[PDB]
Amino acid sequence: KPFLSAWPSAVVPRGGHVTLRCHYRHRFNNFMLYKEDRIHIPIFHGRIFQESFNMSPVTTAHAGNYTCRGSHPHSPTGWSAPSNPVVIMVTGNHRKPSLLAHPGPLVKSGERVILQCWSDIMFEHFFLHKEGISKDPSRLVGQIHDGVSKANFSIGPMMLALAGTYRCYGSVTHTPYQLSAPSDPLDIVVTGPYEKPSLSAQPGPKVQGESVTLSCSSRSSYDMYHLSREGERRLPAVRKVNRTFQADFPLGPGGTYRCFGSFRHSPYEWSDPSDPLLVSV
Amino acid sequence: TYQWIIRNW
Amino acid sequence: GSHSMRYFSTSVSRPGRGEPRFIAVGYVDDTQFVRFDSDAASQRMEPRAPWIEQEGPEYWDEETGKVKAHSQTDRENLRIALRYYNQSEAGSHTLQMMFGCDVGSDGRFLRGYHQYAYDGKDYIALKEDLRSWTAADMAAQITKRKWEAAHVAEQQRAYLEGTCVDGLRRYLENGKETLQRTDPPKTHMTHHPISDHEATLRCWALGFYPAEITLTWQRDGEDQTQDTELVETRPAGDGTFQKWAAVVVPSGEEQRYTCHVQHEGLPKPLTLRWEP
Amino acid sequence: MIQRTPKIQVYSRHPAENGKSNFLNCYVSGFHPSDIEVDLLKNGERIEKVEHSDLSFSKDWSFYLLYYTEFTPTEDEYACRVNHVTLSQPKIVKWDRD
Ligand SMILES: *[C@@H]1O[C@H](CO)[C@@H](O)[C@H](O)[C@H]1NC(C)=O
Ligand SMILES: *[C@@H]1O[C@H](CO)[C@@H](O)[C@H](O)[C@H]1NC(C)=O
Repeated sequence: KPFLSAWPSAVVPRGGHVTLRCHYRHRFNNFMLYKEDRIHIPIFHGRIFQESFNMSPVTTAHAGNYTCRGSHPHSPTGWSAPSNPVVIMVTGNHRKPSLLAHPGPLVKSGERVILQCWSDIMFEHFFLHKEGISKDPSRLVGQIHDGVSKANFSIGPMMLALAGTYRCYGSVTHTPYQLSAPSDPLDIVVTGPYEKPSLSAQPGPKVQGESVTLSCSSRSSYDMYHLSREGERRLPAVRKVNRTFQADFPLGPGGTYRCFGSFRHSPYEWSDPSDPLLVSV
Repeated sequence: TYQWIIRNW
Repeated sequence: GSHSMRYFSTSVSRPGRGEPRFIAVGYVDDTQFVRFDSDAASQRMEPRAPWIEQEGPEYWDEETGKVKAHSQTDRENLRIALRYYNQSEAGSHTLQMMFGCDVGSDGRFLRGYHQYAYDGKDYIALKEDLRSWTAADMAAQITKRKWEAAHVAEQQRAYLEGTCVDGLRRYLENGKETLQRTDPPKTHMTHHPISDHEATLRCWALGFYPAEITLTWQRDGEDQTQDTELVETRPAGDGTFQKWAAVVVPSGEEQRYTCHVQHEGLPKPLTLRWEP
Repeated sequence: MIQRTPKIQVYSRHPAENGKSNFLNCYVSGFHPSDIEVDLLKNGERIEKVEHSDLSFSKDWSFYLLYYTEFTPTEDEYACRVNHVTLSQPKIVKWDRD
């Protein structure tokens, strides 16, 4: 059975580029392409693609559910079984929906979060896609209530594979593979179980047009610190003389603050939160 | 008896 | 005597040729007893030895859940490795893990393991004290910091001292007639002449279990440590193993040479001498 | 990336005797990475229905596999064909009943 794949991604903007490859008999050999609704009717009047089909610029005509068959000369039919299916979804065909996380984007390891996609546009389906993932976007039917259509995607139990940058999309009836422009991205972070750091303030949590800097430090070797106000900031950690690793976030000229440690090359997983600290103005 | 392998690199 | 349980897993990315593949296998001593293969149709841990086949359904549900969890963790670790080593997403890479434990004759814990390789090279390993980690390069040094910040060695220590040893002891009893057996080698010698002045003496050992064995050649007493062609011990396919050792001898001197066979199945080690 | 070419051993499960049912084994070991193509050949032709063990590896992380099939030997030349990334051409090892 040939292995079909889209590169770099099956979710692709109109005007972008995507390559369909058909790997069969240790070769990306000669192959023909088929779409759903065409079944055993080869697309492009039976074009026998040679190496890999570069669709560029991508148009809405490239959207579809594709399978390939590869050349098999010493065979009865001369060709191979149909490959696995690859769904090319073309984005940028409607105005973007909105994406928000309930209760919020910071998710304790093992827990759950709802990513709600919604729009004033009446989308029949919504898709949720984590950036850089080859998995099929998750698909749900749009529910209609009070001038908006929406869909609640349940994410969890939370872990590193589910953290990252998410976008959601809408599509309308009869063109399901033609997706909207992506929603504004939402970063979903898994917190724990790394050891929570400590939060402190300079000169202190009591200020009245005065400036304050909040220090987040730890014995664990965090490379990054993240300061969160209940009502988002990022800074590299510096090796201090206790061998501790600190970062100083200047705030001034209040709020309840927590901070989280983070490691190099791992931007979506943070420590347990520090204990809350209240800056009172 | 398998081990729970849950911590990523 | 002493015994061991090992789980070995291999994770392979193969962009454009297949989805990432995860294969795990469980052994007691030299005897495989389970497998899981992410590409196979069952998506279950499967028995690969008769004596585990009578484990109840809850065992297979529990083991399947854990090995699938491992599959997901190491397939994410492939992605992480690309970032740590600044490698491109087009290449194929290999991520291997081994964990398990040894027990002595008394069934008490002797050693535990929990270690990883990336592209055929040591990556990170749990130390003998089961409390600290050996990181083999700067990328694994990141993992070490994370794992220290998470205190994860505690969970490894708890598994190795309790669950792993408890399972090994249980399996040793389940498969006693096959795991605690000791099949001796059947031996013989072949002779082949190289020239008018040399010949090859090959000492053969077949049908033995476990796979541990010593074949050695001596000439008048001093063993030919660096003149003996040794072949890696190979599986016969029925649960026994085979090995041979050969030495090159001046024709007419075959009587000076003796092959020595040491194996736990032998009451007394064998001293074999070729004769026409 | 480290790369290790496979050692190859072609042999019979039991002492070969003409007319007697047996198993032909090709054991590949010490190789890395794990993708390998192994064929048992009979008079140069590929034998079907060949089974193989589950991928495993040794203490040095190098992989090993056993390929095997049922066969009745005859006065018919058997071999093993191994392809690997470390080999530009396939390696053929004949079975020697000697
Ligand atoms: C794509 O086509 C396959 C049949 O080839 C079908 O099973 C699959 O559900 C289709 N996917 C979608 C999203 O239509
Ligand atoms: C979707 O999730 C939101 C936030 O948790 C909730 O208020 C709403 O009732 C959910 N909608 C449906 C249809 O379940």
